[PDB]
Amino acid sequence: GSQYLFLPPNRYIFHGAEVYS
Amino acid sequence: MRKKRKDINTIEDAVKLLQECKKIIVLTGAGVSVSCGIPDFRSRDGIYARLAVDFPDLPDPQAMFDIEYFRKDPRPFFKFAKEIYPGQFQPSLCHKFIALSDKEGKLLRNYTQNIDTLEQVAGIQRIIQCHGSFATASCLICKYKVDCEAVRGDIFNQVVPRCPRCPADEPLAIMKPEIVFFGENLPEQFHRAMKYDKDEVDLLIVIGSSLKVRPVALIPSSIPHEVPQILINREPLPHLHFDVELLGDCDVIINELCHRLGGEYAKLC
Ligand SMILES: [Zn+2]
Repeated sequence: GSQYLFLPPNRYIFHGAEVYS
Repeated sequence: MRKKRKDINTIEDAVKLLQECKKIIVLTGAGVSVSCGIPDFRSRDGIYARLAVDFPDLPDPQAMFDIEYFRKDPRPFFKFAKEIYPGQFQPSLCHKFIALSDKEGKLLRNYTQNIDTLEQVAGIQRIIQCHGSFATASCLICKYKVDCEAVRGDIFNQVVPRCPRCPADEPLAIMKPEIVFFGENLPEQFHRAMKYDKDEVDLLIVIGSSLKVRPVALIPSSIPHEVPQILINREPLPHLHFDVELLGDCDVIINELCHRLGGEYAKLC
């Protein structure tokens, strides 16, 4: 099992994600 | 333009789709090979740096994939070919996942941009290498075809692999691995596959590609809008409308999916 962040309605942030602004 | 399906959102939804769909198309990019320990070959510092001291004629890394430069001096390409040649690197978890899905018959087609040929090593049979691969080698003149193994000896010993059919006094009678060089056209096999696979696919999965380069980039927009599209990538792709966005390292996300799938997939961890 792995840790993740759920961003509604359809986005999942796992280890190694590259989301910026 | 495809609108995002409102009824497909969660990772549970993607897991169910992975369980129920039986004709899956998987688009893979560089992201499924980043853990295989392959030195880059598209910039500096890359393999170009070590090749600059040996072959001072190379203007850029792109030159080893140019057919005109290849005719003048094919040596720097074959030194690159020796470093990436099949059998030197282990396929990642993503490859094993695709290979298992093909063994279970759930894989319609794996379209890849990579030329590392790790798909053949992993045992994936239903592949389409849009930028070509080292799977086969072909003479520049008489177009004689040989298997990957038939030119392994020469490439390993840094001797330019020759064609056995063409005259021995022929300069350009050399076996070039079927990598799509600059200017060249996509293999006929690709377009026949895409033409009919698009009306056959029930699930589209993108793994580790930014989908910015052709022809793989055009695939998600050419399939029927009702077909679910799952993105497995480190960065989101704003220029597309994926139903499920699984963002993060591809090996990590695939490992999570294998855990949720159970069965033979779980044994891949
Ligand atoms: Zn020949």
